[PDB]
Amino acid sequence: AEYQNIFSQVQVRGPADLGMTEDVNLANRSGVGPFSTLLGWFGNAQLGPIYLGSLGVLSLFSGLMWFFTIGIWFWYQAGWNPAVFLRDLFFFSLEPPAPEYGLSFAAPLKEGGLWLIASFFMFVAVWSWWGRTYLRAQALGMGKHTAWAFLSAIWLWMVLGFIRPILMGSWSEAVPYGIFSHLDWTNNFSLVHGNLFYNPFHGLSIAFLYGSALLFAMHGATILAVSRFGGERELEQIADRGTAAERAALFWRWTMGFNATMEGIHRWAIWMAVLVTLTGGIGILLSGTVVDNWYVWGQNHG
Amino acid sequence: DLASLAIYSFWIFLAGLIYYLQTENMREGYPLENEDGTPAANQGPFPLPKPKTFILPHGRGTLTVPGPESEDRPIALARTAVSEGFPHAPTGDPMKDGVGPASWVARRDLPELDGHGHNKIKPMKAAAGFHVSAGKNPIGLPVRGCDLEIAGKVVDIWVDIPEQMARFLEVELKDGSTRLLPMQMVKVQSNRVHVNALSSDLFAGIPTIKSPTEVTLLEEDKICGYVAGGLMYAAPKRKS
Amino acid sequence: ALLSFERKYRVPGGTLVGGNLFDFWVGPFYVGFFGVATFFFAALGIILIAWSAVLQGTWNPQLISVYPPALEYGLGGAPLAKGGLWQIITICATGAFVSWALREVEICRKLGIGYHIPFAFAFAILAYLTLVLFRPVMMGAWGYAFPYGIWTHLDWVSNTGYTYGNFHYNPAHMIAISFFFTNALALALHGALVLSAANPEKGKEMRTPDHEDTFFRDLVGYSIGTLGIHRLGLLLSLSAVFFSALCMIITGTIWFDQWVDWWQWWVKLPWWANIPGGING
Ligand code: 2GO
Ligand code: 2GO
Ligand code: 2GO
Ligand code: 2GO
Ligand code: 2GO
Ligand SMILES: COC(C)(C)C/C=C/C(C)=C/C=C/C(C)=C/C=C/C(C)=C/C=C\C=C(C)\C=C\C=C(/C)CC/C=C(\C)CCC=C(C)C
Ligand SMILES: CCCCCCCCCCCC[N+](C)(C)[O-]
Ligand SMILES: CCCCCCCCCCCC[N+](C)(C)[O-]
Ligand SMILES: CCCCCCCCCCCC[N+](C)(C)[O-]
Ligand SMILES: [Fe+3]
Repeated sequence: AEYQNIFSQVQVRGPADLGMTEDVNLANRSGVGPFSTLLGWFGNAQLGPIYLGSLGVLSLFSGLMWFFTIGIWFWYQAGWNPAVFLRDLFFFSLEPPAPEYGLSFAAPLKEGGLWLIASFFMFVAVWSWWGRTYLRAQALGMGKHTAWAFLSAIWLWMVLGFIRPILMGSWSEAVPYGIFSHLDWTNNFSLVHGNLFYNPFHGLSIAFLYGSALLFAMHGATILAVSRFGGERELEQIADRGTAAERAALFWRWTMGFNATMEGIHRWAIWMAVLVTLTGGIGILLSGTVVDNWYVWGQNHG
Repeated sequence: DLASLAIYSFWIFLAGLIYYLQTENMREGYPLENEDGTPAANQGPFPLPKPKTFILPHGRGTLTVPGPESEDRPIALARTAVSEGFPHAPTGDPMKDGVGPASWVARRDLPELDGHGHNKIKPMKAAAGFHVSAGKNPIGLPVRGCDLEIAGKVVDIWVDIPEQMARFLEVELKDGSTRLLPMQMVKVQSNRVHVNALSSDLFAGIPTIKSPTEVTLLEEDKICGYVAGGLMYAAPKRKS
Repeated sequence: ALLSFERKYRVPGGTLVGGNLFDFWVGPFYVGFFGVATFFFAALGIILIAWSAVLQGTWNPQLISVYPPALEYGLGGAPLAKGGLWQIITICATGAFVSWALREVEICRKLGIGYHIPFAFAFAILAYLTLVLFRPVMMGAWGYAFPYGIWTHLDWVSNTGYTYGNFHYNPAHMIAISFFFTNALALALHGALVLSAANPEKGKEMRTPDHEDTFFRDLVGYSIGTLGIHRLGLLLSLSAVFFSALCMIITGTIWFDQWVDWWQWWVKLPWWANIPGGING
C-alpha cells in the first residue's frame, strides 16, 4: 500500500556535522566518529563528535570505577573461573553491609565495604553527569529542562540508595548490585511493606508509566501521520504553525474533543514522564519511615 | 498523618498542573469560533493564558501567542445545512482551492533557515557535497501516478542539510518545468517512483515554487497540502 | 464551536460506512458510523456495569466489580449474575474499542493524514484481548481473565503474578519492562529537549534543530534526529506493549511453572553445568 515512514527509503550523507558553536569550548569536543548506514534507516547516521571536558572525564572515570568494582567482586565470586562467571552472571551480587553496621563505614571490604565503595563511585559518576546535562545546555544557550527532568530520575535513585537508607539508620536498607538480586530486593520490599499496590504513590507512578507509553505512542504516531506536511519540524511549526500542526490538533479534537499545540504537547510529555519517578520517589521514601504497611495504612484511607 | 498529607497535597498539585497544561495548549486556535468566524458563545472553563513572546533567530522577528487569529486566505467552502456541525461543501475544485485534505496554511513566504542562517532545504545538486548514501537512488526514475500513467521524471532530491535527509523529489513534467513531491508521499521502487495520491494529470496542478533553488514555508504547505488532498479527491481515477 | 483554523478542514468525505449519513460533528467530536457504534457499545456496557453494581449490592465506585464466570463454567455461558454480565460487557468493550479505532481511521481520511494513530491504538486493544480473550480461551476458561473493578483487578494481577513465583523472572516481562522504562526516559528527553530549544535562556533567540542535534552529541556522542525520536517513541511504546501481551500469552500455556526455574536452561548448559564455584556449585 502506502509508505509509512518508520524506516527511510533513501539516505543522503553530506559533510560531517560538527554542530553549532555558541559558547562551547570546541577544544573539548572530539572529532566525528563513523557513519552507521544501519542506524540511518531509522535515525541519523552520524556518530560523534562528543564533548568531553573534565566533568565528563570525572563521570566517565567514576562510572567505570563503579562498574569495575562490581565486576571484580563477581569474578571473585566465580572463583576467578571464566566459565562460572558467564554461567552465574545474573546470580552474582554485591550486597550492602549487614544491619549490624547501621550507617557506618566500619564493615569489611568482603562484607559490604566494597558495596559502599562501588556506591561512592556511583554517587560521583551520576551527580557530575547531572552537572554535565546542565552545563552542555548552558554552553548552548538552551533551557535547563533536560537537567531538571534528569533530576526527577536522580530523585528516585537517591531515595533508594541514599536518603531512605540514611533515614532508616542502616545501609542494609539499600539495593544490591546484581541482576537477579535487585529484582529480589524489589519483590521483598513489596512483601515487607504490605504490597505496594496499596501505596497510592506506586499507583500514581504506574499511571504515569503506562501514561508515558500511551502519550509517546500518540505523539509519535501523530508526528509520523503528519510527517507528510513536515510535522517533525517541531520548532518551526511552533514559530509558524503549518497545516501539519493543524491537522494534528484536529484529529485529536475530533477524536477526544480537546487537543494540544505543537509546543504544549511537549509540556504534557516532559511532565507525564518526570511524574513517574517523582511520585515513585515519594512512595518509596514514605515506606518504612512513615508507613510500615500500605494495606494497613490504606484501611484508614490514611 | 504524613502520608495522607502528602497524597492530598499531590492531588491538589496535579489539579493545578493540568490547569497550567490545558491553558498552555490554548496559545493557538483559541478563542473558539462559530462556523461564521465570530467568537463562539461558550468558551468552556479554561481562560486564555497571558501571552508569551518567542524571539525568532536571524531577524525573522517575534511570535506572540495567544494572539489575534485569522486564516489570511480565502476559504472556498459553503455550509450544507441550516444548523452548526454539518460538513461544508467546497464551492469550487477543492484541490486548487486548498480546502479539505488539500488545505494549506498561510505560513511565512520564506524558507526555514538552519542554525547558521542558511536555507535548510536545497536541491541536492546545489548542496555540497551531499550524495545518496544508501537505498535506491530515485534520480532519473520515471514518476507514475495512481492512474498508472507516467507523469514525469525525478531530476533531483531536495534535502535537509542540518538533518541530512531526503525531503522532496524534484520531478520534471511533460512541459519541462518541475514540481516538488513530498518524500513521504512517494514509493521508490527498483524501476520507477510511484505516487498513489495523484493521478498523472494532476501533477501539473501541484503548486509551483517562485525560485528554483529554494522553497518557502508557504510553498511547502501548498505542495504537501495539494498532494495529500489527492488521496480523497483523485478517488475517481484510482484504480488498482 | 470551532478552532480558528478548523472550518477549512470540515469538508464532506472520508467515511468508511454509510456515506454521508453520519458525516457530521457534535461540538468538537466527530461522529460517523463508528461514532454511533462506539456510543452504542459504551452505553450498553455502562448500563450493564451499573446493572451488575445493583446485583452486587453496591454503588460505591471503589467497590463495584464485575467478575468473569468462575473456572467451572469453562468457555460456555454463565448466568448474568454469575459471570454472563462480565461476558457481555467484555463483548461491548471490544465493540467500543474497535469502533473507536475505526472512527479514528475515518478521521484520518477526512484529514488526509497517516494511519499511525489507530495502528498504534490497535496494540493496546490487543493487550486487552490477550488478557480477556486469547489467554482465557487458550487456558480453557473465562475465569482466568481479570475482573472489571478498580482494586479487584489489582488483586487479579497480584494473584496471577505470584502463581508463577516472583513474576520478575518471566523474560518477556523483563524485555517489556525495559521498553516501558526506556520509553519513559525517551519521553522525558524529547519533551525537555524541544522545550529547552523553544524556551532558551532569558533574552536569547529560539534555538534550532541544529542546537538539539548538537546538545545530544555534546552530551552522549549521538543524536537520533527529529524524525528519529518520533520513530523511537512510537517503537519503544508499541514494543513495550507487544512484549507485555507476549509475556502473558505464554504464561499459563507454554510455561506454567515458576518463572525463576525457567532460567536453569542457561545454568545447566553442558559446557559449564558441572564446573564447581560461584552461586551454582
Ligand atoms: C522520567 C525519568 C526517566 C526514568 C524512566 C529513567 C530511568 C532510567 C533507568 C531505569 C529505568 O532503571 C536507567 C538505567 C536510566 C539511566 C540513565 N538515565 Zn534515566 N530516566 C529517566 C529520565 C532521564 C533524563 C532526563 C536523563 C536521564 C539520563 C540517564 C543516564 C545517566 C548517565 C550516568 O549516570 O552516567 C554515569 C556513569 C557512566 C556513564 C558509566 C557507566 C558504565 C558503563 C556500563 C560502561 C560501558 C560503556 C562505556 C561508557 C564505554 C567506555 C569506553 C572507554 C574505553 C572510553 C542513563 C542513560 C541522563 C542522560 O544522559 O540521558 C541520555 C538524562 O539527561 N534519564 N534511567
Ligand atoms: C495493564 C496491566 C493490568 C491490566 C489487567 C489492567 C488493565 C486496565 C484496563 C483495561 C485493559 O481496560 C483499564 C481501563 C485499567 C484502568 C486502571 N488501572 Zn489497570 N490494569 C493492570 C494493572 C494495573 C496496576 C498495577 C495499576 C493499575 C491501575 C489502573 C488505573 C490507572 C491506569 C492508567 O493511568 O493508565 C494509563 C492511562 C491514562 C493515564 C489515561 C487515563 C485512563 C483512565 C484514568 C482510566 C479510566 C478507569 C475507569 C474507572 C474505567 C471504567 C470506565 C467505564 C465505567 C466506562 C486505572 C483505574 C493503577 C491503580 O492505581 O489501580 C487502582 C495501578 O497501580 N492497573 N487497567
Ligand atoms: C513484587 C513487585 C511489586 C509489585 C507490587 C509491583 C508491581 C508493579 C507493576 C505490575 C504488577 O504490573 C507495575 C507496572 C509496576 C511499576 C512500577 N513500580 Zn512496582 N511493584 C512492586 C515493587 C516495587 C518497588 C520496590 C518499586 C517499585 C517501583 C515502581 C515504579 C518504578 C518507576 C521507574 O521507572 O523506575 C526506574 C527508574 C529508576 C530506578 C531511576 C534510575 C536512574 C538513575 C539516576 C540512573 C542510573 C544509571 C546508571 C549509572 C547506569 C548507567 C547505564 C549505562 C548505559 C550508561 C514503576 C512505575 C519503584 C517505585 O518508585 O515505587 C513506588 C520502586 O522502588 N515497585 N510495579
Ligand atoms: C499501545 C500503547 C499504549 C498503551 C500503554 C496504552 C495503555 C492504556 C491504558 C493502561 C496502560 O491501562 C488505558 C487505561 C488506556 C486507555 C485509552 N487508550 Zn491507550 N494505550 C496505548 C496507546 C494508545 C493509542 C494510540 C490510543 C489510545 C487510546 C486510548 C483511549 C481509548 C478510548 C476508547 O476506546 O473509547 C471507547 C470506549 C469508551 C469511551 C468506554 C468503554 C466502555 C466499556 C464498554 C466499559 C468498560 C469496560 C472495561 C473493560 C472496564 C475495566 C475497568 C477496570 C480495569 C478499572 C483511552 C484513553 C486512544 C485515544 O483516544 O487516546 C487519547 C488512542 O488513539 N491508546 N490506554
Ligand atoms: C505481583 C505482580 C507481579 C510483579 C512481580 C510484577 C512487577 C512489575 C513491575 C515492577 C516495577 O516490579 C513492572 C514495571 C511491571 C510491568 C509489567 N507487568 Zn508485571 N508484575 C507482576 C505480575 C503481572 C501480571 C499478571 C501482568 C503483569 C503485566 C505487566 C505489564 C503491564 C503493562 C501492560 O501490559 O499494558 C497493556 C495495556 C492494556 C491491556 C490497556 C488496554 C487499554 C484498552 C485497549 C482501552 C481502554 C479504554 C478505557 C476503558 C476507556 C475508559 C473511558 C475513558 C474516556 C477514560 C508490564 C510489562 C501485564 C501484562 O503483561 O499484560 C499483557 C499482566 O497481565 N505483571 N510488572
Ligand atoms: C567482564 O568483566 C569486567 C571485569 C571487565 C567488568 C564487568 C563488570 C560487571 C559484571 C558489572 C555488572 C554490574 C551490574 C549487574 C550492576 C547492577 C546494577 C543495578 C541493578 C543497580 C540498581 C540499583 C542501584 C541503586 C538504586 C543504587 C543507588 C546508589 C546510590 C543512590 C548511591 C548512594 C551512595 C552511597 C551509599 C555511598 C555514600 C558514601 C560516601 C563516601 C558519601
Ligand atoms: C500529566 C497528567 C495526566 C493525569 C493522569 C492521572 C491518572 C489517574 C490515576 C489514578 C490513581 C489511583 N490511586 C489509587 C493512586 O489513587
Ligand atoms: C468497574 C469500575 C466502575 C467505576 C465507576 C465510575 C468511574 C468514576 C471514577 C471514580 C471516582 C472516585 N471518586 C472520586 C468518586 O471517589
Ligand atoms: C535506546 C534504545 C535501547 C533499546 C533497548 C530496549 C530494551 C530491551 C532490551 C532487550 C532486547 C531484546 N530485543 C527486543 C531487541 O530483541
Ligand atoms: Fe515532538
